[PDB]
Amino acid sequence: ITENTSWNKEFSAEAVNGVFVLCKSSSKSCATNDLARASKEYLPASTFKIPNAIIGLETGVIKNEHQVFKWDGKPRAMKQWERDLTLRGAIQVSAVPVFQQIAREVGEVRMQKYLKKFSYGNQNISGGIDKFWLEGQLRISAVNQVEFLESLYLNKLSASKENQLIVKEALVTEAAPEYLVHSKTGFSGVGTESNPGVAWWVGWVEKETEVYFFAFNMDIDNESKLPLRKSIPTKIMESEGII
Amino acid sequence: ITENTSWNKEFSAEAVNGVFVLCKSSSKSCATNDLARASKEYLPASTFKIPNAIIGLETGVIKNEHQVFKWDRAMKQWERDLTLRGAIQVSAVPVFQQIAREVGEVRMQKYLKKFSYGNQNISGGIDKFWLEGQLRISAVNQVEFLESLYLNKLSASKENQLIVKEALVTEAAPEYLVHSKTGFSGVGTESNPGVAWWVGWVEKETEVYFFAFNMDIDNESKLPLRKSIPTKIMESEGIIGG
Ligand code: AUC
Ligand code: AUC
Ligand code: AUC
Ligand code: AUC
Repeated sequence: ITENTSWNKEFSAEAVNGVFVLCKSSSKSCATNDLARASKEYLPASTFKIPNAIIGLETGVIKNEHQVFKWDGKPRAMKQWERDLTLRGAIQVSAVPVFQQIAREVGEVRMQKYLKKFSYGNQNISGGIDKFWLEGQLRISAVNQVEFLESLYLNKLSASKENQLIVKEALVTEAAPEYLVHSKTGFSGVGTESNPGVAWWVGWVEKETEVYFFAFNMDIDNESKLPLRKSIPTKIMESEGII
Repeated sequence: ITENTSWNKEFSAEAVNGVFVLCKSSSKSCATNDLARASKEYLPASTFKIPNAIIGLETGVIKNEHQVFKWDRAMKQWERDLTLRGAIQVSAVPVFQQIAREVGEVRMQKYLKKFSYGNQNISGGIDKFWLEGQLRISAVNQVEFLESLYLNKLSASKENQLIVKEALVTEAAPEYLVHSKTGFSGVGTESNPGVAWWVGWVEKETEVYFFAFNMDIDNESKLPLRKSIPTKIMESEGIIGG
């Protein structure tokens, strides 16, 4: 891992405390704006839908790629979650309640087992089975997100290749003939000024025959600043020629 | 399958002869502008990249999803390195000719039988039967084949069906996902037109729509109608837009 000092230009303008980790081809060739923060561990928030989806499929909690998660007609925290959702839909709109129920059906024992298998952060799922990723003790770093996503990319997670392929298609966010982005956002809340929340954007880009793995997180105490989780990384990647 | 003749104005407006088949949920609920043309069989041309890629993977000719097809051509297109997805989505004639040759006639025939793929006639040369040979497939049959692929019901590993499906993703939004494939045999004349295709499926919210379009093409300028006619019909049906 190398430090790229020029990438802090993007951070300084908004007064953002954050890290971007960008790896070309594999996780052996990574660069970052902040070496210290690259392996600092933060709540995963909705980025945990990735492992959770794979585990749901692996355990049979989620039947297959075409399972519909039906809305019961009761109030949800976001209006965009108040509807029937596919697995991809639930991931893409970050429908928390769908994955809370998946996590419950998975259960603590199976959840612990798979996070050990995936080497997923501090592997600490205390804080409640339906909230450990958002309010609990689970922490993961940008470096670890890249390692995990690389494994997913190569189908090297301890899960079926079928199930890894399913979750991979659910993560597509940008598609062109020779350009494909898989990605996922995360946002833990605004916390306080003294103890800010965290915002994430993680994933990988396939450009022509090259692949780039990325993970961004930042402290956030103001919800207005949220779009910087995609705009900072995008600006960095565009400056490096990643279309 | 029901006929919806009100769609014909989208074809006549551009002075083209063609067919659109659109199915909500499954191939038991289809509609088309022209029942006769919906079951007529045409050269698959570049829509054959779907079955050819699946068969390539099934036989081991294509190693996996991360295989790179390296260039060792009168198209700039065919002098680039391509992923499997890249090769499916761009012009890559040498790649697919070579895949077909390595598969060979016996295995190719067997898989097209298993897939119920058109007239199943692979005469005309092992590396050209889908483009200038005897192979023909209807718009209805394309929808049935694509529905099978969607459901992982083709006679092929689920893994390989999933690989080829992600390579066909062409549009992505949180609750809108399009898997699609163009086809084109070349510009013909009025008497002897080429064929152009657009086939695939749209996932909108928790619904899926299977579609297949073809048209006779006798003018290079009319090629983009392969997407715009289907798009206009899907707009009118409420699939495109809210
Ligand atoms: N899985 C899951 Au989550 C959030 N926030
Ligand atoms: N495979 C395949 Au083709 C064209 N045109
Ligand atoms: N791409 C592609 Au072909 C042929 N024949
Ligand atoms: N089997 C088989 Au045959 C051809 N051509």
